[PDB]
Amino acid sequence: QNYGINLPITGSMDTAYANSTQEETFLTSTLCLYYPTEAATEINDNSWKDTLSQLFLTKGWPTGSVYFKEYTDIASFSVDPQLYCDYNVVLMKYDATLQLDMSELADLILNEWLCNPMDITLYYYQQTDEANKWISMGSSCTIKVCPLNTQTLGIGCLTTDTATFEEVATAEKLVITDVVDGVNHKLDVTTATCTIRNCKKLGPRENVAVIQVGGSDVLDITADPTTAPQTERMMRINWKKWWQVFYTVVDYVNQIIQAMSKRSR
Amino acid sequence: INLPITGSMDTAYANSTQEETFLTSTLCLYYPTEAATEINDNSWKDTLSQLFLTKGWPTGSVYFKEYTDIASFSVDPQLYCDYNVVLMKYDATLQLDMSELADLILNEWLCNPMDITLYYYQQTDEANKWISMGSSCTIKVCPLNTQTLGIGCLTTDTATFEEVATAEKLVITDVVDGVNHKLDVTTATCTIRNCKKLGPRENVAVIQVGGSDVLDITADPTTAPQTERMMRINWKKWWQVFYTVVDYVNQIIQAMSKRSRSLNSAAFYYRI
Amino acid sequence: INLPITGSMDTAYANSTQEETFLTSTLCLYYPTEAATEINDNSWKDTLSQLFLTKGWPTGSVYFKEYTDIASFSVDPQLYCDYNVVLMKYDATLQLDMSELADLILNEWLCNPMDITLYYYQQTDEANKWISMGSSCTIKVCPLNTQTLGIGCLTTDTATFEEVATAEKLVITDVVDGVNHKLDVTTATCTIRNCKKLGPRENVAVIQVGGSDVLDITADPTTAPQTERMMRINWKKWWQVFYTVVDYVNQIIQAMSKRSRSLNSAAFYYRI
Amino acid sequence: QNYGINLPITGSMDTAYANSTQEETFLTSTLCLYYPTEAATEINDNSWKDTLSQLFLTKGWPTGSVYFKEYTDIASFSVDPQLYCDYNVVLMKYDATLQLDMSELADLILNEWLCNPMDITLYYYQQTDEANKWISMGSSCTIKVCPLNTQTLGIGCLTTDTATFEEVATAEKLVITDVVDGVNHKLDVTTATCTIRNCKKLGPRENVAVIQVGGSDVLDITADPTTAPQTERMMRINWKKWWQVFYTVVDYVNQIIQAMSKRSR
Amino acid sequence: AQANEDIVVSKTSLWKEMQYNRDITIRFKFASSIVK
Amino acid sequence: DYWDDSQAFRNMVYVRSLAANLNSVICTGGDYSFALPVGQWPVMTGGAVSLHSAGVTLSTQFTDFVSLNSLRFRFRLTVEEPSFSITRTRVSRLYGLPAANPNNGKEYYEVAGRFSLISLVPSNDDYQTPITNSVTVRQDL
Ligand SMILES: *[C@@H]1O[C@H](CO)[C@@H](O)[C@H](O)[C@H]1NC(C)=O
Ligand SMILES: *[C@@H]1O[C@H](CO)[C@@H](O)[C@H](O)[C@H]1NC(C)=O
Ligand SMILES: *[C@@H]1O[C@H](CO)[C@@H](O)[C@H](O)[C@H]1NC(C)=O
Ligand SMILES: *[C@@H]1O[C@H](CO)[C@@H](O)[C@H](O)[C@H]1NC(C)=O
Ligand SMILES: [Ca+2]
Ligand SMILES: [Ca+2]
Ligand SMILES: [Ca+2]
Ligand SMILES: [Ca+2]
Ligand SMILES: [Ca+2]
Ligand SMILES: [Ca+2]
Ligand SMILES: [Ca+2]
Ligand SMILES: [Ca+2]
Ligand SMILES: [Ca+2]
Ligand SMILES: [Ca+2]
Ligand SMILES: [Ca+2]
Ligand SMILES: [Ca+2]
Repeated sequence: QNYGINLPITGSMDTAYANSTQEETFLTSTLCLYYPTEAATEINDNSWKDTLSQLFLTKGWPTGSVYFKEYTDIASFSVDPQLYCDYNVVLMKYDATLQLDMSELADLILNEWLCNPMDITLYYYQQTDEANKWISMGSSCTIKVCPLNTQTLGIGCLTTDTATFEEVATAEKLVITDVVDGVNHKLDVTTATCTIRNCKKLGPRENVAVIQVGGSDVLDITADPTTAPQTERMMRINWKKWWQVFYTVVDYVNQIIQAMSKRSR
Repeated sequence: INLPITGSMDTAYANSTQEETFLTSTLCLYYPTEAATEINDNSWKDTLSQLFLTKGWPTGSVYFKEYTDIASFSVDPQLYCDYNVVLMKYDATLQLDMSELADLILNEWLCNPMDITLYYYQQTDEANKWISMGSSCTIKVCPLNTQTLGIGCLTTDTATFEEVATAEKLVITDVVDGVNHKLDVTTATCTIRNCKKLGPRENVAVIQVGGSDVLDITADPTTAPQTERMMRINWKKWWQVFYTVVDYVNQIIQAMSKRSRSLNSAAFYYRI
Repeated sequence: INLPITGSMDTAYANSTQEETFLTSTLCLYYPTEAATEINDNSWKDTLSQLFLTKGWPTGSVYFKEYTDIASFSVDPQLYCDYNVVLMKYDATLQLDMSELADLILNEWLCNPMDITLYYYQQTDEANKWISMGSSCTIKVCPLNTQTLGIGCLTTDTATFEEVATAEKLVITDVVDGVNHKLDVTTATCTIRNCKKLGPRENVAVIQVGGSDVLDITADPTTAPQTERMMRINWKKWWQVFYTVVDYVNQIIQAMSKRSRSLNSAAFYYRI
Repeated sequence: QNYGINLPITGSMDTAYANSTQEETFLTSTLCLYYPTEAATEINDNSWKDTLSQLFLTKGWPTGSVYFKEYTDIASFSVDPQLYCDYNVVLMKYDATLQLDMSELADLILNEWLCNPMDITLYYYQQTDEANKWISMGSSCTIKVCPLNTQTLGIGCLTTDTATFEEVATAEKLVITDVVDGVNHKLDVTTATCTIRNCKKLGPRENVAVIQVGGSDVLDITADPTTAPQTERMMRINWKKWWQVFYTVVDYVNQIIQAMSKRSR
Repeated sequence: AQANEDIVVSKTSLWKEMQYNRDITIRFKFASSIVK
Repeated sequence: DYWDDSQAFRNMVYVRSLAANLNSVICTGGDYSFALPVGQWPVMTGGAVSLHSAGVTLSTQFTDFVSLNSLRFRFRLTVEEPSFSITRTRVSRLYGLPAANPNNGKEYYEVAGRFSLISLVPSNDDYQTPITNSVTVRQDL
């Protein structure tokens, strides 16, 4: 029961595999699907949630373990996405005009961020490593950055004239900013409408799973443009209706929950 | 970790982790509006940062977060830092409120939601409580009998319910454990959560700026303890308060200790 | 009994006497009229009885006794039960009054009467005090020298005396021990008695419903203790107070212990 | 010095008979007579207390040890008797219309009761053993009781209609009620004027002594109609005056206080 | 406990004592007879 | 008398441990215009009375369509301030409710409640007790 420490664990290769924890995790866990308003609109029914719960019942998930939480738009969900469940699925519609927004959403929910506050007006910040970014949430973020030199003066910008600053975000609801690591920056942000936090990336969040309902794999989680990965819980589907998508999620939930693992934190 | 730890009493005392925990940690103050009002200065935050710089905390590590009032802070607090200090003004007309705030932030709560319409709940042990947050929470309860009817109250006539709160922003409620209660809440304006009190939160530090020690964290009347991170000051200004905090910040953070449970920006964990 | 007792440390820890003392004992609350008023219900006593029933206390063992004022209760408090709880509000203007009440009910006193006109009395030890009860007591005292004359007063002029009470329903008077005092008391409305403080009464439990700890049971200004059956709550309502007392009655009774001396209904023994 | 504990005390039979405690128990103890107003009326003197005390002086009781406490009538004294002295004597007149009153008074003072409170409106009580009784005091008590059956219904009475109840007391200042042991009784009482208490009779009170001034022995202390005892501190006298009675009490105070023993409690 | 519970306090082979605890909305109405 | 299509009233013929928590309401009478042939038109207007919860029992609702083994809620009356008076007449200021227009142009009187009972139901949840009717009573009438 020692908390706050990390010790070695030993084992062997002779001991035998235990029984399937499936059919018991389903009974002592919670599942939460995040669907878009388009789905309910196309379906046009008021008992589809009870229907899907009755179907999940055949898979073992009991009645009040499955939850459905609507979200009108990818951006409205990006604005402070609060995933508080023991298993989260997120159905995400593809739109070539939203690639970066719904990749920042992936980089936000799939991964686990240690976020500290920021006071732009007093301090001038820098990034320390390739995991410390600046993530900004709100209704309309308009971020501008001035890199500075050793002598606390700007580079291609003037520390007073805000119009000289360089723009990286304009009218965005969720931004994830990566800048050069080792130079102090000065920021101009719409603090009234957006709060920005200095956030270090950690080991992933194995509790959530994204499902791109439409187009090809585009999600570039990794900022460094060399990896371009595709994790086990970044899935894809092709769609012409939504009842088929939900029936597929149901019929292959076990695969999804084998792809997802409960959090360490 | 289920495993054990071992050690020895012959090993040597390592150097001071102070002057490094400062660097690799963040500090955050929670001051009332009254402070900045009495001060009437626009650079006091940078001033205090430059002062902390002597104590070792670097420039971009200290933070200040205003809160207009104790109750407006009690409404869904969000402590997201590595070392939190709170400065709390004393008022006998707010004693239970600024004790509930203490009970909420000093401790670490595991909260589930509550559906009053469809369900009737009960407290299992002396660590389960009901914490309710919002702009105006009016909470009434009718205890129930073995056959799901009322005891000194009518299960429908809400006037016959028993009033435990009247237009309160943060309410912490403990009822007789072992019986089912039917609740009435201003659900439009307040959310109520069934929360269990786990081990304490060693990341925060309350500082009562005025009157004698009154905070009774433990809802039981017998203990009435005084933890190490529940400090008191006597005051006539606020610049002296802040200079005292800056001068004795080492003792404060030696009385505090970083968390072990998880990374979380709210004042309570959620487990559905 | 004068004989000695003997025992061991190998002998085993017997079962919990709780859940049988509850059946074979009585519990009695002393609540203010303010609580009945704020509640405005005519069945809360039966409610609390049915609640206690889950904690084990049977129906006919729980009792409630309304007292309108701390002073009205201080006028000859009559505790006749096996476990007494008292809910005591906090008022700075009544600090010494609700401290004397504690000093009187928490501790056990052995009282002789006093005949002011015929005799002149003194105190011998640091526990021989003069406790005066009534509806309006106004006490004055003249110390006397070795040769039965006055010191700063005259034996005849009741205006030269030194006033220590001004229309107080209960007073506990400690004067210098070793000198004889001539008293003047409103005997028509008050009775004064020379009492000796014995060991404590472990049958009663005071609960200060409001502000900070103020009760100084001991008259000497050096101890300022805080015993175990002396609690403190912070409150905004009364149903929360009662639910708390109920949920934590077992801690209260574990903090209390049935008496040893004798059966008595008054707060003090009489031996003439 | 162990309190609250009961331990075995040893002894022998060759030890010698220690000296007399009389003539010292008098000096270190107080005596208190309880005489009726009739006696002072017949006397018609304002110095008879001082006279009796000066007489007591010869028997060894000093001035400030003897006390006299007047009562107007047997029932007015029955209302909350406060016998607080080291030795108590109670002179008691005989009247056939008050036999039960002056038996209840004796039963109350001669014996040491352990009294717990009662709340009629809420609770329905029962007597467990042959020593549990209900003693009610006050200026005018009027008590009615309904036995109840296994299912909380009445027996020759209706739980609601108070008139159906059975009247055991009718405007009495002191009543000692014993009912059948084992059946829950619902009560109605004039709580505005009387207080009722569930009292268990413990061992006797050896500190008091009743002296019946007139008629034959009548006091049936024991509720059980089988014992009909007569203790050592239950005295009797024949009178045609009161000065003779007081002279007799004085002249034989030593035997009285040999029949009386200081309390245990 | 739910506001619309249904519990079993005894169950033999064919019969069973079922407990019910439920909320209801009694919407009633008078009706008058007028004979002239 | 009250009845529902719920599981509690499906085969209810036996009931014990019966009890209920009902809230009190206020029944107010309306305005009935006595349509005289000629002359003035007196109107019986007013009347208020508060219905308070009371004991509960069983009953049977008989009708020309359905027969229901139903739950009988009682109500007692406490006279209220609004009195009923026949206008243009020598009668007024008498408490009670009039039996001409009690509803006061309302569709119904609503009151919420809770009930708790224990009934005998066959273990198999498929049994059905006759509800509907086809009545031919009072053929002499
Ligand atoms: C483990 O699985 C096997 C195969 O189904 C089963 O027989 C066994 O009972 C399981 N273990 C336990 C402890 O039930
Ligand atoms: C700890 O402090 C001592 C005394 O200043 C110093 O000599 C030593 O090097 C320090 N430890 C390390 C690891 O530097
Ligand atoms: C004492 O407690 C133990 C543990 O609960 C129990 O098994 C035992 O029966 C108890 N004995 C008595 C005499 O109460
Ligand atoms: C006890 O009585 C005898 C005879 O009167 C006497 O001699 C003796 O001194 C007495 N005891 C004491 C302790 O005085
Ligand atoms: Ca974006
Ligand atoms: Ca530029
Ligand atoms: Ca970067
Ligand atoms: Ca509050
Ligand atoms: Ca109530
Ligand atoms: Ca509790
Ligand atoms: Ca006083
Ligand atoms: Ca003087
Ligand atoms: Ca003294
Ligand atoms: Ca009598
Ligand atoms: Ca009868
Ligand atoms: Ca008896």
